[PDB]
Amino acid sequence: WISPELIEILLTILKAVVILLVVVTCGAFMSFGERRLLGLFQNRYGPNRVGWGGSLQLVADMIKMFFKEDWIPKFSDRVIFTLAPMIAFTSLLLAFAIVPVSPGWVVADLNIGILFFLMMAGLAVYAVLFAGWSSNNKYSLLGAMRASAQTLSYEVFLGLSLMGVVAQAGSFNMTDIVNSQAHVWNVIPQFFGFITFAIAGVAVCHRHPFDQPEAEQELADGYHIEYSGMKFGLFFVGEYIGIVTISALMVTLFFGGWQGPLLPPFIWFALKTAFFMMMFILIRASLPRPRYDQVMSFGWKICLPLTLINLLVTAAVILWQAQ
Amino acid sequence: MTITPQNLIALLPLLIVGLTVVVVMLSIAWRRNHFLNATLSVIGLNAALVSLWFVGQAGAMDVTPLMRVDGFAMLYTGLVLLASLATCTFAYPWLEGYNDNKDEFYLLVLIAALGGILLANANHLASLFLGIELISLPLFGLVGYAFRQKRSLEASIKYTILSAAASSFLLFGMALVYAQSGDLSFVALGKNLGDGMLNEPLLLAGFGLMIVGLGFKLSLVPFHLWTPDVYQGAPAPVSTFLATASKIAIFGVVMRLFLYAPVGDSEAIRVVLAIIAFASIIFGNLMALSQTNIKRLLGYSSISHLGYLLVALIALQTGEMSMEAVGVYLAGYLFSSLGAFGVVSLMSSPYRGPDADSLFSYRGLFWHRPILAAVMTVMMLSLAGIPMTLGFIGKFYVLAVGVQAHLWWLVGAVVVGSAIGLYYYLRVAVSLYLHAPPSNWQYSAGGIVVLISALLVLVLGVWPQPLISIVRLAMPLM
Amino acid sequence: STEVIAHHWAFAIFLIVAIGLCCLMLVGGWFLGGRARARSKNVPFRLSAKFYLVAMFFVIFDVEALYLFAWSTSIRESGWVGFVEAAIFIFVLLAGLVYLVRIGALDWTP
Amino acid sequence: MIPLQHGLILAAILFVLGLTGLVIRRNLLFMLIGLEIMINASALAFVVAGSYWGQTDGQVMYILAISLAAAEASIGLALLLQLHRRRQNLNIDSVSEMRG
Amino acid sequence: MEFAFYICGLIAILATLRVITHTNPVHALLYLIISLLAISGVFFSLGAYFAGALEIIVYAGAIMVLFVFVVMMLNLGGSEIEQERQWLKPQVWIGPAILSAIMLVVIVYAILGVNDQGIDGTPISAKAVGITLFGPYVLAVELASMLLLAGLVVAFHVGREE
Amino acid sequence: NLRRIMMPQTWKGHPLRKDYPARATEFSPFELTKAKQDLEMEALTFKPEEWGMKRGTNEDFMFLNLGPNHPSAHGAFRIVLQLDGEEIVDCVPDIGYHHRGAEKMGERQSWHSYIPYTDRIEYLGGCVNEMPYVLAVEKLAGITVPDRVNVIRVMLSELFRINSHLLYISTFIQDVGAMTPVFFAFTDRQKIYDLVEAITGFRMHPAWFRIGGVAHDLPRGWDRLLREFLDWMPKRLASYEKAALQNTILKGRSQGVAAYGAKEALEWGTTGAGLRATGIDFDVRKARPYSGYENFD
Ligand SMILES: CCCCCCCCCCCCCCCCCC(=O)OC[C@H](COP(=O)(O)OCCN)OC(=O)CCCCCCCCCCCCCCCCC
Ligand SMILES: CCCCCCCCCCCCCCCCCC(=O)OC[C@H](COP(=O)(O)OCCN)OC(=O)CCCCCCCCCCCCCCCCC
Ligand SMILES: CCCCCCCCCCCCCCCCCC(=O)OC[C@H](COP(=O)(O)OCCN)OC(=O)CCCCCCCCCCCCCCCCC
Ligand SMILES: CCCCCCCCCCCCCCCCCC(=O)OC[C@H](COP(=O)(O)OCCN)OC(=O)CCCCCCCCCCCCCCCCC
Ligand SMILES: CCCCCCCCCCCCCCCCCCCC
Ligand SMILES: CCCCCCCCCCCCCCCCCCCC
Ligand SMILES: CCCCCCCCCCCCCC
Repeated sequence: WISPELIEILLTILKAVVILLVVVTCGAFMSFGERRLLGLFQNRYGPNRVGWGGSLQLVADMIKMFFKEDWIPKFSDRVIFTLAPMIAFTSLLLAFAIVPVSPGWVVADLNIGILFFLMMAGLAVYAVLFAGWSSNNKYSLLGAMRASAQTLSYEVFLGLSLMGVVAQAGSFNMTDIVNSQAHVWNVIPQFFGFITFAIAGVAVCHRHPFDQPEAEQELADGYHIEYSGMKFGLFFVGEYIGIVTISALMVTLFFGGWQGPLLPPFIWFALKTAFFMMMFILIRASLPRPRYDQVMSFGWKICLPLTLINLLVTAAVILWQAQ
Repeated sequence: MTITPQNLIALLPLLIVGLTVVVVMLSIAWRRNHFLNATLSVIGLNAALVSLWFVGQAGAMDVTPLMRVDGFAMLYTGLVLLASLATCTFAYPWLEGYNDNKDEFYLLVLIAALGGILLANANHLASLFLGIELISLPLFGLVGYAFRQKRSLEASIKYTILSAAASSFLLFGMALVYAQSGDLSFVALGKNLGDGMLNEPLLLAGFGLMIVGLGFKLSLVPFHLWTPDVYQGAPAPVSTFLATASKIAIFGVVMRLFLYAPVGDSEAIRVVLAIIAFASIIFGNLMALSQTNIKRLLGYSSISHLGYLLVALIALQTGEMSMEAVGVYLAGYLFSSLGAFGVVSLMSSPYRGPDADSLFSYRGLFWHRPILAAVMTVMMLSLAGIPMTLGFIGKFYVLAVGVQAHLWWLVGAVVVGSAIGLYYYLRVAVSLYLHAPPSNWQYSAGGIVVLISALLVLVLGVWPQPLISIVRLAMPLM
Repeated sequence: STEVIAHHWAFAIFLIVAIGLCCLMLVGGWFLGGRARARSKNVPFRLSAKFYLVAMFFVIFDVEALYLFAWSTSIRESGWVGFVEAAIFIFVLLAGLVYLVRIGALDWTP
Repeated sequence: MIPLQHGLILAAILFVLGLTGLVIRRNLLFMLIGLEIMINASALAFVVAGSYWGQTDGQVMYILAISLAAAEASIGLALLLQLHRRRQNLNIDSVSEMRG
Repeated sequence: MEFAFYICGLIAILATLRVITHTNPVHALLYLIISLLAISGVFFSLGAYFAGALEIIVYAGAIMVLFVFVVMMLNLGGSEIEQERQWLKPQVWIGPAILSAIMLVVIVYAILGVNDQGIDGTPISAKAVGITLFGPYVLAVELASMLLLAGLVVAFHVGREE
Repeated sequence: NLRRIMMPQTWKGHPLRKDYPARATEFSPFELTKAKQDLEMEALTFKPEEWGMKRGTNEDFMFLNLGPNHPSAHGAFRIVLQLDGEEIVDCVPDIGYHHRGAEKMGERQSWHSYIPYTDRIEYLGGCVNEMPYVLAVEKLAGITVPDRVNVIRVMLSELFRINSHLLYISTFIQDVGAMTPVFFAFTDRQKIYDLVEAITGFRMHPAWFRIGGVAHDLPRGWDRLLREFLDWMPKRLASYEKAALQNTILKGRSQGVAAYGAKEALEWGTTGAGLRATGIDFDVRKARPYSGYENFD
C-alpha cells in the first residue's frame, strides 16, 4: 500500500474533507458572526457571554436545536417536508465543491464549473418550493410561491451575469478564470457583471432584502413557520453556507481568487471572502426592503438586459483586441 | 459551411419574415393596433414573396449544411407565403369580432410561415425537425386562439398533445437514423451501405418512427384521427392555414428527404408508404360520405388528397415526373382549399362564438351570397377532380405517375376514392343551391381572394400549361 | 493520469460526506430530546396566473441563456461572424423582453 | 467501452415508458409528464448517437430538443391552466365533444 | 465510467416507472427530477458534458420547476380522478403495456443489428458545441430563438388571467 | 351591519350600563375551550355576510385573515381581507382584542385614583394622556393652575411626544425593512427616560400629573438632563433622516401609498399628522390653546 499515486489519492481526499468541514463550520460560525457584526453595526455588542466573546453561542444553539423536540405536522407529507432542508443545505454546499481556495487546493477541477453552480442554484429553488408545499399550510404555500417567483426572476440572469467573465476567460473552468485575472481582476472589466451577480447571488440565497419569511410577517406566510428543531437549523446553516459559497464564488470570479502580492494565496482568498461575508452583513443592516413587485420588476426589466448588453459589449471588446 | 453575401441573398424570404416578426412584435409593444399590425405582417409576407425573384436571380446554392435553396425551395416558399397572406386576409374580418387581443394572431402566423420557409429549404434532419416545430407551435396558439370557446380549447389540447407525441416519435427516429448513419444530412441517410445492404434494420426503424411523425403531420392513415376535430375546432382562418401551408410545407420536405436519401428507394419503405397511401385515400373518402359539418368533411378530404400526393411520392425513383406532379397537384390543392376554407371563414366572420360550419347553414347560400356559393361550388368541383378545374389536372398527374410506375393498386384506389369523393362533394355543391329558411374593405379583400382562387382554378383547369411550365422550371438539385 | 482520478475520488467523497452529514444531523435531531403532546399542537399555525407567467418566462429565457452560455465559452474562435449571429439572437431576446414588459406581462402591480 | 446498443436500448425503454404513461393516464398533467419523458428519451438517444460518432451534432440536437421541450411544456401547461379554469377538472376524457 | 452509466440508466428507468404509475403529482414530479438527474449522469458518463449540465440546469432546473409550480398553484389534493386509481386496474393498462412492449421489442431487435464499436466516452466539451452551434448550425440557433418566442407568445395568450 | 365591536359576538349584556357589574367574572376553562373551538372553526364557517362583506366566494376573490404575527408595538388586532389575487377589494378590521374597560373603570375609581388608568389609554403617551383628564377634572373643580404647573406639564408632554414620535418613526423604518435605526432611536428614548425617571420616578406610565398640579416639584438637576437630551437629539435625528428617510427604496415603498385628501380626512375624523398632511392647519395647541401653550413659539 506504499505508492505515490495512492498516497496522492488519500491526500486529495483528505484535502476535500478538510474543505468540506471548514466550509460547514464557517457557515455556522458565520451565523454567530452575523449576530456579532449586526451588534457592531448597531452600536451594541451582540452575544458576548456564552464563552469567550460569545464564541460558544453557536455550540449552545446547536445543542438547543438538537435536543428540541423533533416535529413533523401530522397532515404534512413527511418525505418532502424532511427533504426540503436537506436540499437547502446540500445545494450550495455542492456549489462550493468547485471553488479553488488555493493553488492545488480544489475539490473538483471540473470542465463545467459555474455550470455546476447553476445546477445547484436550480436545486435550491426546489428546496424552497418543497418546504412551502409540504407543510400543509396555505399561507406557507403562498409565501413560498412568491419567494420562488422572486428566485426565478433573479436566477434568469445569474448565469448571464457570469458569462462576461466566462467570455474573458474563454472557458468554464474556475482555475482558468482565476488565471485570466492574473494581471487585472475581473471587477474592473466585468463591473456590471459583478453587480448583477452580487444582486442575483443575494436573491438566490434569500438574503435581505429578498428574505420572504421576514418580508411579510403580518400575513404569517413564511415557508419556514412549520419547521423546528434541527430542520430549521438545517435551513439556517444552509442559508449561511450559501452566503459563504456566494462570497467565495464572487471572490474567485471577480476578485482574482487567491491571487495577491505578498500574503499566501489562501490568506488572500480568506480575506477577500471574509470581506464579502461582512458586506453581506452590512447589506442586511443598512438597506430597506423593496416591494415584491418592485423587486421582480427590477430583476426582469433592469438586470437581465444589463447582463445581455454586458455580454455583447464584452464580446465586442474581446474580438476587437484579438489582432 | 459559413454564410456569404450571396448566401444571404438566398436567405432573403427567411430574413424578411424574421424581420417582420421582430417589427410586428415591437409595434405591438408600442401600441396595440389591429390594422397597423395586420398591415405590417402582410407587407412583410408580400416583401418575402417579391424577394423570391432575387432568390431566383441568385441561383441554387447550399446555405450552411442545414439548407439548400433551389427552384423547389422557391416554389414551396411561394406556396407557403401565398397561404400565409390568405390566412391574414381571412383573419382580419374574423378578428374584428374578437374581444381579446388580436395582434398576436399575425405574429403567430408569421412565425409559422417562417417554419414553412425553413421546411421548403431544409436539407438536414436538424432543419427538418426545427421547421416542423416552427410550424406546429404557432399553430398550437392559433388553433386555440378563441380558447374561451370549448371547441377551440379542445382542438388546441388535442393538437398540442398529439403533435408533441409525433415530434418525440420523429426525433427518436432521427436519433436512430443518426446512430446508424453518422450524418444528419439528407444525402447521407443510407450512403454508408453498399452491395444491396440498404435495408439496415436500425435505419429502417428510424425512418419508420419519422414516418409516424410526418404521417401525423400529413394526416395520413393511421395517424389521421386528429384531423376532423382540429379542423372543426380551430378558427376558420386557422383551419385555412392548417389545411394549406402546414400540409404543403411538410409534404415538400418529405419529397426532398425521399428524393435525396439513398434509403428513399428501399422497397420496404415503398411498400409501407403504398399501404399508407391506399388506406389514406380509401379511408379519407369513406369517412366523408356522411358529414354534416363542412370543416370535418374538408378534414377527411385533406386525408384523401394527401393520400393521392403520397401515391405520387411512391413513384419518385421509378418515374421521371413525380416532383412535377407533386408541384402541380399542390398548387391546385392550395387554390382549392384556399377558396373553400376562405368561403367558410367569410361566412364565419365576424367572430361571434360558434363557427358557421353546419351544412344547413350553407344550404341555400346562393340566395343571399351568390358569389360565395359560386366560388364554393367551383372548389367542390375542383376537390372532386372534375375537368376544367386544376384539381382534375392534379389528379391526371397523379394517375399518369401511378400508371408509369405500374402502381395498379394505388391507381384503382384513386379511382374508387374519386367516385366516393364525387358523391360527397356533389352533395355539398348542390346543397348550396337549394332553399333553406361585412361592409368593410377587408371583408371585400377576403371575397376577392376567394374569387381569384376560383378564377385561377377554372382558368388553369382549362389551360394548365403555364402552371406546368412554372413547376417544370422549379426543379431541385439532382 | 493519477491526478484526475484522485480528484474524482475526492469529489465523490465530498458529495458522499456532505449528504451523509446533513443526514446525520437530521437523524440526531430526530433521535434526541423528549417529546410532548398538546391538543392544538397538531393544528397548523387560489394563486393568480402571474405565478405561472413568471415561471414560464424564466424557462424560456433560461433556454435562450443556454444558447448564450454555449456562445460565450467559444467567442474567440467564432469570430465576428459569431458576434453578428449572437447579436441577432440577443436583439430578438430584447425585443421579446420589451414586448413582454410593454403589454403588462411582467407587471404584477395593477 | 459503452456499447452504442445499450444506450439506444435505455433511450428506447424510457421512450416506451413515457408513451405508456401518455396513454394510460386520464389526467392531463400526467399526459404532459409522459410527453416530457418521451422527448427527453429521444434527446438522450441523440446524445448517445453523437457520443458514439465523436460529433457535436448529438448535443446540438439535444439542445434543439430541450428548446422544443421547454416551449411545448409552457404551452401545454398554459392549456392545462385554461382547462382547469373553464372546467375545474383535468380529466382529458371530458374534452371529447367533437367526434364522428 | 460504465459503472456510472449502468447505475444511472437503471435509476432513470426505475424512477420513470415510478413516475408513470404514481398517484401524488408532486411525488411523481420528484421521481421525474430524480430520473433527469440520472439521465444527466448518463450524459456525463458518455462524455457529453454540456448535455448533462443542461439536463440539470434546464430540464431538471427550469421545466420541472414550471411543472412543480403549476401543480402547487392548482392545489391538487383529493381529486376524484386521483382517488379512483383507474390506471392501476389491469383492464386499463394491460393493453397499452403490451403495445409498448411490442414496440420496445421491435426497436430493440432493430438496435441489436447495428454496427457497434463502443462509445469511448471522450469528453466533447461545451466549447466545441458552441463552435458548432455558431458555425454550421447558425440558422438552427436563430430559428430556435424564433421557436421559443412563439412558445412565449402562445403561452402568454393562453395562460393569462384577464 | 350593527354588530358588537369591543365584546365578542356571543357576549351577554352591555357593559357600560349602570346595572352591569364592572369586576372580572370567575374564570372557566370550559368557556376558554369553547372559544378556542370557535377560533378553530372560524375559518371553516366563515361567511362574508355577517362581516359586512359581499360578492365573495364571483368565485375569484379569497378571504384571508391577518392576526397577531407582526407586533410592531401597536398591539393585537385582526384584519380580514377580500383579495382579487394580490389586490384588496374590501377589508374590515376586527378590533376589541385590547379592550380594557377603561371608561367603566372611570366609573369605578375616584377622580384622583383614575390617573394611572389615563396613563394606559395610549401607552406611548404617558403625561400626554394625563393632561386632558386633569384639565377636565380641574374644570369640574374650578381650579386654575399657576404658570409653573403649565410649563412643567407642557415640558413633560413634549418629552413624551418626542418619545412616541421616535418609536413611531423607527418602527415605520423597521416595517419598511431597514432594521438599524430602531436601536439608536430607543437609545434616544432612553435619554428621554433618564429625564422622565428623574422627574416622575417612572418610565412609561408616570401617573405624575395631579388635580391642581403635579405630584412633586422638579428635582434639582433636571435642567442638566434636559440640556443633555437637547444636545444629543438633533444629530441623531439628522442621521436617521439621511440614512433611512431619504433612501429611495423607503420612498418607493411609502410615497403615494394609501393617499387621501382633505375631504376624506374630514369625513372620517382623521386628526393629527394625517389631517395636517392634507393641508388643513388644525392643531389643538394653536386652535384651542391649553396649559399655557400660547406662551411658546
Ligand atoms: C399588393 C402587393 C402585391 C405584390 C405581388 C404579390 C403577387 C405576385 C408575386 C410575384 C412573385 C415572383 C416570384 C418570381 C420567382 C422566379 C424569379 C426568376 O427570375 O426565376 C427564374 C429562375 C430560372 O431562370 P434564370 O434566372 O435563368 O435562373 C438562373 C439561376 N440558375 O427560376 C427558378 O429558379 C425557379 C422558378 C420557379 C419558382 C417558383 C415560382 C415562384 C413561386 C410561385 C408560387 C405559386 C405557383 C402556382 C401558381 C402559378 C400561377 C400561374
Ligand atoms: C438524498 C440524496 C439524493 C441524491 C444525491 C446524489 C446521489 C449520488 C451521490 C454519489 C455521487 C458519486 C460521485 C459521482 C462522480 C464524481 C466524479 C465525476 O463526476 O467525474 C466525472 C467528470 C470529470 O470531469 P473532469 O474532471 O473535467 O474530467 C475531464 C476528463 N476526465 O465530472 C463531471 O461529470 C462533473 C459533473 C457531474 C457532477 C454531479 C454531482 C451530483 C449531481 C446531483 C446533485 C443532487 C443534489 C441533491 C438532491 C437534489 C434533489 C433530488
Ligand atoms: C452505490 C450503489 C448504489 C446506491 C444507490 C444509488 C446512489 C447513486 C448512484 C448513481 C451516482 C453515482 C454513480 C457512480 C459514479 C462513480 C464515479 C465514476 O464512475 O467515475 C468514472 C467517470 C469519471 O470520468 P472519466 O474522466 O471519464 O473517467 C473514466 C475513468 N478514467 O465518471 C463519469 O464519467 C461520470 C460520473 C457520474 C456522473 C455524475 C453523477 C450523477 C449522479 C446522478 C444521481 C441521480 C439521482 C440518484 C438518486 C438515488 C436514490 C433514488
Ligand atoms: C457581498 C454581497 C453584497 C455586495 C455589495 C454590492 C451588491 C449589493 C446587492 C444588494 C441587492 C439589493 C437589490 C435591491 C433592488 C431594489 C430595486 C427596486 O425595486 O427599487 C425600488 C425603488 C423605487 O422603484 P420605483 O418603481 O421607482 O418606485 C416608485 C413607486 N413609489 O428603486 C430604487 O430605489 C432605485 C435604485 C434601486 C437599487 C439599485 C441597486 C443598489 C444595490 C445595493 C447597493 C450596493 C452598493 C455597493 C456596496 C459595496 C460594494 C463593495
Ligand atoms: C471562508 C473560507 C472557506 C475556505 C474553505 C477551504 C479551506 C482550505 C484551507 C487550506 C489551507 C492551506 C492552503 C494552502 C497553503 C497556503 C496557505 C498556508 C497558510 C494557511
Ligand atoms: C373512454 C374511452 C377510452 C379509450 C381508451 C383507449 C385504449 C386503447 C388501448 C389499445 C390496446 C391495444 C392492445 C394491442 C393490440 C394488438 C397489437 C397492435 C395492433 C396489431
Ligand atoms: C379498391 C381498389 C382496388 C384496385 C384493384 C387493382 C388490382 C391490380 C392488380 C395488379 C396485378 C399485377 C400482376 C402483375
